[PDB]
Amino acid sequence: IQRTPKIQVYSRHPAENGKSNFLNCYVSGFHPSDIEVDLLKNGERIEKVEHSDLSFSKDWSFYLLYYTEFTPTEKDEYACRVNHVTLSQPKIVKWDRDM
Amino acid sequence: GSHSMRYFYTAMSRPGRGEPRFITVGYVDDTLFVRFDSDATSPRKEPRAPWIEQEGPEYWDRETQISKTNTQTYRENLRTALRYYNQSEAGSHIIQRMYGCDVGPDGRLLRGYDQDAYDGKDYIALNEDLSSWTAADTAAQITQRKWEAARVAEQDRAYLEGLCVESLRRYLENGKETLQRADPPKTHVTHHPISDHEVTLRCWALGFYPAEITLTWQRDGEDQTQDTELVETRPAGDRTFQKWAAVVVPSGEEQRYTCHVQHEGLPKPLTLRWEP
Amino acid sequence: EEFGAAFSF
Repeated sequence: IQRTPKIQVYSRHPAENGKSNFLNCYVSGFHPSDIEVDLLKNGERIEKVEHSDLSFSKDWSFYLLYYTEFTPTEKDEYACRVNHVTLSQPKIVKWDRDM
Repeated sequence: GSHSMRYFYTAMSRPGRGEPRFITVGYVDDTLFVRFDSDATSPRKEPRAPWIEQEGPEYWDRETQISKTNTQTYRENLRTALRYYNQSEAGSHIIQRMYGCDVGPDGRLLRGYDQDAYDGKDYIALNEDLSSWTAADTAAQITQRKWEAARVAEQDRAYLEGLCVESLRRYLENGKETLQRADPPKTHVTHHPISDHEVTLRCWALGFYPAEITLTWQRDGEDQTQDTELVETRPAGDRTFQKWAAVVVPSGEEQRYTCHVQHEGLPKPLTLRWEP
Repeated sequence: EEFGAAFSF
């Protein structure tokens, strides 16, 4: 009885190049609770990412928000990388400022 | 008017990596207010919202002791569960619990909850009568028999009708600036052509509280439920939530589409269209 | 505030 995480990558505020913001990775719908989440800046691990306290929805499936301060630009690429027992390999979801 | 308080337990066994981890979080509506983690350096109930900080030392000690005591209880429940399902001690398993109360405008009990899951599946639930139980399988029937014998339902009922609603009413007063404030969504429609003859219309709702919202696209006044892409409501990280709905529409047909927004922060439902 | 009584499975 295992459920694969849904993954959303997005900012707290609409994205503006050069303006400070928060980058979020929200992982939800998953079971069991152990999960590895990294925020990436040009392929590389952002240090001291924070996350919310483990919670779950009415269907018992878990959810977590991982986040870090960031200043988006035109050329800097952002992504969330997630591993879980339901995935053969870590799944990378790239930040799209329109999603 | 209407409000909820919920506590959420997760108890996870991890053979070879110490004793089961026990985590509790408490919410009023969609606002997290307390946390406990048995893996913390010095495990205690900790404030997660400013209005719970008003509670005195006696409160924090009592709450911490309940969490410490329940860490043990839920560790035993995991051992018992193994026996009920004929499982080995080498696997990792999870028990979850959600319990609490809803109150209406007058602050009286609307309904109480106390339910458990095992490995992500319904195990046992206190019924809405706060008097009987529903067991999901023959294992949980064993638990039911034990709880029926010890009159557990009656004890849950006294909590759910007393302390649960009283403390929630106190929290609602102390945090009224936030708990009793609805923030309406900021809304707009975006337009992304995908090809010469198809375009994506995306209807946004940002900065709203509480989480509950409805976003629907209509074509010629008809709900496009099957053709709408809806993302799960997601937290912004500042207490508020975000959501979007999208449809792929024929080029030249954008104005036949209206986005509809319902949220308790709004006086009336909103209708939006692509504003070229 | 939590319920102080929790019961064994």
